[PDB]
Amino acid sequence: SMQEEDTFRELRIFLRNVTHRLAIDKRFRVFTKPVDPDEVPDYVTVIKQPMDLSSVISKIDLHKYLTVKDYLRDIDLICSNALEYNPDRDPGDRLIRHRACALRDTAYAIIKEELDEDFEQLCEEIQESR
Ligand SMILES: CC(=O)c1csc(NC(=O)[C@@H](C)[NH3+])n1
Ligand SMILES: [Cl-]
Repeated sequence: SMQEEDTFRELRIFLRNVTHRLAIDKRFRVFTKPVDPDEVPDYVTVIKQPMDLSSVISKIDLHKYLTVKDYLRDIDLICSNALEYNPDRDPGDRLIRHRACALRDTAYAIIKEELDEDFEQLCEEIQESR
């Protein structure tokens, strides 16, 4: 229905706003673009499902997210990929892991404060009906 399309449009506006706030945070720069194979050739082979904030924006605009739960799965993937790719004790790896956890924690905190639970429930019920 048109009311349901309005609901998903509001969801997309909300998700673009959250994503923009993450993307402008200097700590999260490493997560804003796909990994360049010229700089890191072994990435594309170790990480089977890459994800980054630019790809998240593209997915919002392609209407790939019908709930915040599905968006958070991709935030979780950005973080889990970073932990997997940077598992060593060396400070470069530890810095990226700390930033990855901060990205995840920040996204969840914004959503806890700003997502209305009944709005998310409505999205989930529309999604389940299709
Ligand atoms: C997106 C991501 O997790 C990423 C990009 S480079 C990197 N790791 C390093 O640069 C190590 C070698 N210090 N991780
Ligand atoms: Cl840096």
